[PDB]
Amino acid sequence: DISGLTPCKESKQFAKREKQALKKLQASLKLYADDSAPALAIKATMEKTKKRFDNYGKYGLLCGSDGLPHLIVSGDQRHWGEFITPGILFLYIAGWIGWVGRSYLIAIRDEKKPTQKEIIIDVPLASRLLFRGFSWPVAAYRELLNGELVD
Amino acid sequence: EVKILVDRDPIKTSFEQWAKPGHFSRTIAKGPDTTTWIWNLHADAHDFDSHTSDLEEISRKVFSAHFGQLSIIFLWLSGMYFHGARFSNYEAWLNDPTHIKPSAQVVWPIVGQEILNGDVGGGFRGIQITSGFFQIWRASGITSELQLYCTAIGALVFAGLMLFAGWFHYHKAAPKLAWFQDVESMLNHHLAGLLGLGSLSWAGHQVHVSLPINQFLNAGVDPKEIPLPHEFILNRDLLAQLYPSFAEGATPFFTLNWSKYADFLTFRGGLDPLTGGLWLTDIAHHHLAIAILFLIAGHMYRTNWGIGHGIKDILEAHKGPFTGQGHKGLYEILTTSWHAQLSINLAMLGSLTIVVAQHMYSMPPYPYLATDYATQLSLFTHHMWIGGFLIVGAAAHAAIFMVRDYDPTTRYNDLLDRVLRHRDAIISHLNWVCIFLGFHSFGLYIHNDTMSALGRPQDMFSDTAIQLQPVFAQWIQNTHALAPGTTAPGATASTSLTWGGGDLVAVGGKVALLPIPLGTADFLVHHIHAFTIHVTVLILLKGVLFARSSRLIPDKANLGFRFPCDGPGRGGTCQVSAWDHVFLGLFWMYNSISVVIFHFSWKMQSDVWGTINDQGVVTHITAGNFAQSSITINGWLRDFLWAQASQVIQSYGSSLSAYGLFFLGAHFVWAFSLMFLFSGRGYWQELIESIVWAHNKLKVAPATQPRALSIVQGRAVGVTHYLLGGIATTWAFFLARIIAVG
Amino acid sequence: ALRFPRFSQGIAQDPTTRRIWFGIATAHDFESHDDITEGRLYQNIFASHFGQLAIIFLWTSGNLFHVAWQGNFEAWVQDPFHVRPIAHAIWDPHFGQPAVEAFTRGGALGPVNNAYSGVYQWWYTIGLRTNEDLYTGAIFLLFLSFI
Amino acid sequence: INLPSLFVPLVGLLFPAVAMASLFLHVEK
Amino acid sequence: GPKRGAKVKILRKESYWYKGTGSVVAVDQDPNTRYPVVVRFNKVNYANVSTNNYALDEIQEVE
Amino acid sequence: TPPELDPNTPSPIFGGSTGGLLRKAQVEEFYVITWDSPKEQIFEMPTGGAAIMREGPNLLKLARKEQCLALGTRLRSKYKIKYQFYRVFPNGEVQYLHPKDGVYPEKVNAGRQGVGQNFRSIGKNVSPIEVKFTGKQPYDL
Amino acid sequence: MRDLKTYLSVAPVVSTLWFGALAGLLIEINRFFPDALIF
Amino acid sequence: SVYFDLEDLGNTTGQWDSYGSDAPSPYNPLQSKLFETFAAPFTKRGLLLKFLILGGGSTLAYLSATASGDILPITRGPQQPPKLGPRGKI
Ligand code: CLA
Ligand code: CLA
Ligand code: CLA
Ligand code: CLA
Ligand code: CLA
Repeated sequence: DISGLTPCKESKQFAKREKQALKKLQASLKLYADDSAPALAIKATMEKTKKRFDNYGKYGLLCGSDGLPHLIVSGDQRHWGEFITPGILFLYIAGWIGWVGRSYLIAIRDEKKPTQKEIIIDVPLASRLLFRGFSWPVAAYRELLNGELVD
Repeated sequence: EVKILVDRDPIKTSFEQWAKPGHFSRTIAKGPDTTTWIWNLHADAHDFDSHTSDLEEISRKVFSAHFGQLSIIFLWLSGMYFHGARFSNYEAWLNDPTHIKPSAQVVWPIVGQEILNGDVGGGFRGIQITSGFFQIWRASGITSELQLYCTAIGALVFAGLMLFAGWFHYHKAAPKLAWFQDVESMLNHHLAGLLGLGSLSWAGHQVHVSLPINQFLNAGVDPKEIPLPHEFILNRDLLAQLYPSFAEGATPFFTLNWSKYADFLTFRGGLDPLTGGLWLTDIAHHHLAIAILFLIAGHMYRTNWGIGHGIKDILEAHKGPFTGQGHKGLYEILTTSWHAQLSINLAMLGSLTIVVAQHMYSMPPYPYLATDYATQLSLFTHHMWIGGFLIVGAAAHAAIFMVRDYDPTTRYNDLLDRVLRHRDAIISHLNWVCIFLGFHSFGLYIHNDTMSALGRPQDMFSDTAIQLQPVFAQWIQNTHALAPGTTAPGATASTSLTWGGGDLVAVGGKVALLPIPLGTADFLVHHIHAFTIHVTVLILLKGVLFARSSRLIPDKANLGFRFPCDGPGRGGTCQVSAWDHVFLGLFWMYNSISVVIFHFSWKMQSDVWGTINDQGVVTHITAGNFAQSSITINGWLRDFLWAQASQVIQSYGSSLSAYGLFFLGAHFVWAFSLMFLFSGRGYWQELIESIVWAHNKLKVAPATQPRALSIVQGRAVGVTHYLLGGIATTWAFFLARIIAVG
Repeated sequence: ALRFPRFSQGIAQDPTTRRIWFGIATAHDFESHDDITEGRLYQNIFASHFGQLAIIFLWTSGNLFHVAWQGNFEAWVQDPFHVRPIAHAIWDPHFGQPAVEAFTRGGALGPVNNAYSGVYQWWYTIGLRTNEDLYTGAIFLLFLSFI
Repeated sequence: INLPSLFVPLVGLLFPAVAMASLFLHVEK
Repeated sequence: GPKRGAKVKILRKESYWYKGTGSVVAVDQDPNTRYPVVVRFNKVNYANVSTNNYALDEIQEVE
Repeated sequence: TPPELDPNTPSPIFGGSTGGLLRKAQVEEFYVITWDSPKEQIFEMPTGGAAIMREGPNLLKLARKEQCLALGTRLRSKYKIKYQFYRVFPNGEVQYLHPKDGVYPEKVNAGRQGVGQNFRSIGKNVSPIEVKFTGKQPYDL
Repeated sequence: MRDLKTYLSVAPVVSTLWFGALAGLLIEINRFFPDALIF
Repeated sequence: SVYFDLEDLGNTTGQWDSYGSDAPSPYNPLQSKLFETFAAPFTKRGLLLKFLILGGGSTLAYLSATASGDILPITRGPQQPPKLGPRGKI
């Protein structure tokens, strides 16, 4: 496949890793009464493990010769979840944070003692400016075209 | 006329000051113009001297502060007992101490951290603890989780009481200065009431609760089957079955027939063969005697009745031809300056913590402690570190007194003055002895490395070449080993197995203790210790003696205790302040303590610890390589560091993986300190200028102007991250090593 | 200046140890010396470049000379895969017998160091085959040094 | 091995002694 | 010169508030005063100073 | 105005220290500070330790001028007492140093000519290239 | 009370509560949607 | 009772000879003549410098060039057969 990699659902080493992991967990599990808390814990770890491998296989991940998921970030449309989508989500949240902070700093810039509201947060103001970040691309895009973004 | 003096409601209790950061300082209360303000707020938070000139208000502040500290500690103990009751394998451990690892912390199952809950035994999964609480609890006679719960509740209550006591003695009833200054009374009460009644009542618990329950445990009876502690008090028949002395009650005590009490008050010495710890009978007797000593000691100083010494009298009585007026004037100094007191007490408390480390390694006071190598290593290292830090602090506050409180026109002392008049001789001599020591200790190591590298082992300093035997220490060892027969007849065995002669104490197949051999390697490391300590002393003492003035800076005192310098003039005057001497002394203390704990680790793993086979065959953890390996730097590099870092570096995928993570993290923080230590704030300020420009361009420049850290804070952050990094590295190394191969 | 450093009376009038250190440390910063001009600057730089060249040629000639005199260049050109190239012989009176035995590698009759500069592969590739070639090249580069 | 016994102590002991003495006198003048 | 309370731009290159704006406090009428224009600023410099004297050619009235 | 004369007045009470004069005093130069005290009193030595100044004239020899101005500053600030100091060379010559013209340099006094005063703002200094290959510095103009 | 609220609005307290809330959120999300490497 | 004198700057700045004694030569007269005649050539510092440098270098070169194998392992050379390198290299 891409970069000479093999799909995780078709990778032998991936499966062998799952095997050895589960077998290690069970090898540890042998020493505890089945109804006890350690047993339930280790078993929870086993179920979580196999669910993890199964999910990675299902997600269409490509594995190396190591048997581990490698990521494709070239923009390849079969792997947008491997960087593009969570990247967009990140950018959205970060833009939200930065835009809200910017709003707060601008809001208190014209005051008697601005530094005060920088060491003691005006929670009502902050709560008012909090949700404005939801529309940060729209708000910033318009400020960009207007000339209210820079000086 | 010593009496209770108190002012009523000195400070109104209000949250008004909570809403005003930096209220304690007129400068800081005004608010921030730059970011520097923030740091200052935290730096001067507990500097009560810079808050007020009034000794009384300061004294009150420190008193309530102490109450806060005690509250915190009680909350901490509460936590330890509660975790010992609810999240531990303590009972299981009681059932089998020799094959179960002490654990009292469990982690929640998220993001895979569940792996940290390892197989510690007892059908329990968790983090192995190395604090040594289990052996304490066993020694105290605790058998159930319920008792631990109750102790936790008690500690929480006491936390509440200490907190309330702080608030009360600051806001409601705050002691007068004369009250704090009653040092004769304070000394009496602390000698007799604190230590005396403390070890007396503790001896009470030991004789009535510890001894019997431990006798049962050692007998082998199931803990749940063992009689509850109150029964041994209600039914004297049980104690009588264990120790027949109790059949005669407290009669032999009052009739001076103390010999009858030799059942539970012994003087055997050495270690109990079936536990690897000191005899609890010896310990009870010890605490009883100590109690008597301190009780009579607390009746030395004159208070409200004619009898008793006066401190000032004893001080003014000691004056020689070399010293003139002697100790006259010192009472006034030590009754008006908190920093002098803090200096003395820090020096002595630190030293004490050090002696505690040594005495606790060589004379294991808790049952099943000596064979819990993880716990022993941890305790030694921990208390060593605490000690060193406290000592450096002693230097700091000595210097702080020297700058802020010293006044020879009002509170003169001859000894201090004479010290100051020949400080050049003192410091120069310390300098020389440090260079000499360095050469004649480290130079031996380099000599050995060179000879070893050149194929000339016969030219090395070792036990198999040019020998350098610790004859004096060996003589002390022999003397202490032969003591029970000669100079201490009433003693059965020696005070410690580590002395030159004796048998061998083993528990559960592991070696508890054996005679510790001293050779050329030990001579070498001991002289390294002498060297490093001497250098640390050089730095700190130079710092305090020249805190006020020098030929370079005649008016240094006016610059304060903590200041970066006095400019690039005079050739350059960086780090002239006593604070900077505390700063360098910290690095050297780190050095010394590091080589000390390495010494302990290697020596213990090599010549002491290990398993013991039938017929008496002892196999040590590193097979006695110390004597041949620790004589070159390469030996420490390879046989100690490289060899023993194995456990930490391959701890991934197991319960010890957190130690690998902390290994890397600590290395990182350590390197990270070097950025602060090697650089200067000018560069950072200009970089900050550019970044600030970038923020202005997008209308996001803060009103509180971003400032580079001060020179001093750069140094503080540097040394703090350096220490945290290095120490945490050795922490992870030690713990992973000793937990895996122990 | 009446004493070292002669190029700076400011440093020369220093009564301290600094005078020496800085004297050594500012020796090549011609622009900041006393009574200097653009002419002296360029001329000193030019002469200095010639000096550097001489040092390079002398260095290379030293390498050639030592490989030819104490190395196993011929043995290497006969079998480059299984011969460790000798950089130079070593005479250290601090050595013990095990040190002497251990450092006798290659076909040497005494202690040597193995070259990791890769001069063997270079010289062999470009045409050098014998010790004599190396000697003549050494003499020529020595000549270039003098020149 | 013949020459090295001559040149090594020459460059390692004699030369640096001569040079250090010379430089000392030069710098002290 | 500029009036009192006038917003002026700083033209002195070595000033902490160079290319920035401040407010005029008072102008010295003494013609011997080399730097009459007293200016006060919103932010302090590295020396914790919020005020400085400038010459007539070192300020630029803007709005 | 003529400078103050320097006679042999008694020195303060002190047991001696290791912070006093060295060979520099013998070969190069040392310093002398004089003051007039209203009474016998304790003062801290610039070279470390405590000494007693006598009543009347006092004369103390120090190793550095900075020590002299330090002690003098402590005198004028703490003990409200006027002081003077001189520099002394091995040949015996004495140079009056402080206060130079009888008036403290903090307060203005007519008669003093300017030294090293540039009548231009600091930013108007020429670039180093303007003074290349000359003996001049941009701040010497 | 107003002073106490002002104190609760101070930088370190605000940060402890904010990052506490965030820590809780991320923890619960990683408990419900665990081992996420995609999306 | 003072310690400042312009005429006597010596006593003023403590330029004293703490342990120097004005005593005459306590040495052996015959031995004195012996040393004054036999040690004289080395009392010229330039000549002594030249002699110590050239003579010292000459001596060093002598004892070095003629050092026995029983003293220096470096002159004795290897006595055991050579070991082969890691990759079959000589
Ligand atoms: C509970 C009610 C209460 C209230 C409203 C006050 C109010 C006040 N106290 Mg009082 N006091 C109290 C209880 C109270 N106190 C208690 C329980 C004690 C014993 C500790 C004291 C002992 C005391 C002293 C010695 C002093 C005051 C002072 C003050 C005044 C200023 C303090 C301030 O504003 O900083 C508020 C401080 C904080 C918000 C920080 C709390 C610090 C905690 C307690 C330390 C432990 C934290 C611990 C290390 C956790 C760290 C975890 C990790 C991040 C490392 C203010 C009027 C000061 C004063 O009057 O100055 C003139 C003063 O010097 N108090
Ligand atoms: C006996 C206990 C004790 C007490 C009551 C004091 C009290 C004092 N010290 Mg002293 N000192 C001590 C021991 C003590 N010290 C020790 C053991 C040392 C050696 C390190 C020193 C060295 C020292 C120096 C160099 C200075 C003081 C100063 C002071 C004064 C101001 C303290 C302050 O406000 O800082 C506020 C408290 C802090 C800022 C705490 C932060 C410290 C670091 C950052 C914490 C370390 C990290 C931690 C271990 C783990 C972090 C985990 C995680 C959070 C990352 C105050 C009188 C200062 C002073 O000016 O005196 C007049 C001063 O400059 N001390
Ligand atoms: C083309 C090559 C070249 C040339 C001709 C120059 C020329 C110059 N440089 Mg530049 N420079 C260069 C490359 C060059 N540099 C490189 C590669 C660096 C990075 C290191 C620098 C970084 C640099 C700085 C920071 C400075 C200069 C300065 C100078 C000027 C004064 C030099 C001087 O007097 O030092 C005197 C010579 C010494 C002090 C001795 C140098 C030896 C050093 C300290 C290392 C010795 C350690 C030794 C090897 C250890 C022994 C190992 C053994 C024990 C095992 C001169 C114009 C200076 C200047 O005048 O700027 C205005 C100046 O401050 N250079
Ligand atoms: C220039 C590079 C260079 C280097 C790094 C070396 C290095 C060495 N030589 Mg070799 N040598 C060289 C060139 C070099 N040589 C040349 C071109 C010749 C032919 C004349 C020799 C002839 C020679 C003999 C006969 C011997 C050595 C030996 C050695 C070894 C011991 C040092 C010694 O005593 O030599 C002394 C070197 C000389 C007498 C020749 C150098 C004279 C040149 C022309 C002037 C060098 C001045 C120099 C650059 C100043 C630097 C110091 C200054 C910066 C302060 C050492 C590995 C000894 C050896 O091999 O032991 C195992 C040995 O016996 N060399
Ligand atoms: C790099 C040049 C160099 C050379 C060629 C040597 C050579 C030697 N050193 Mg080494 N040494 C050096 C640098 C050098 N050193 C440095 C830099 C250090 C400090 C790290 C040392 C530290 C050192 C120590 C501590 C010792 C040596 C010793 C030796 C001798 C080896 C032991 C032996 O068995 O010889 C046999 C040696 C003898 C039989 C006695 C030698 C008598 C000499 C040859 C008389 C010369 C007299 C003449 C006036 C010297 C003036 C020279 C001067 C004018 C330049 C050997 C002569 C050992 C030694 O000196 O043994 C006595 C020894 O103990 N060295």
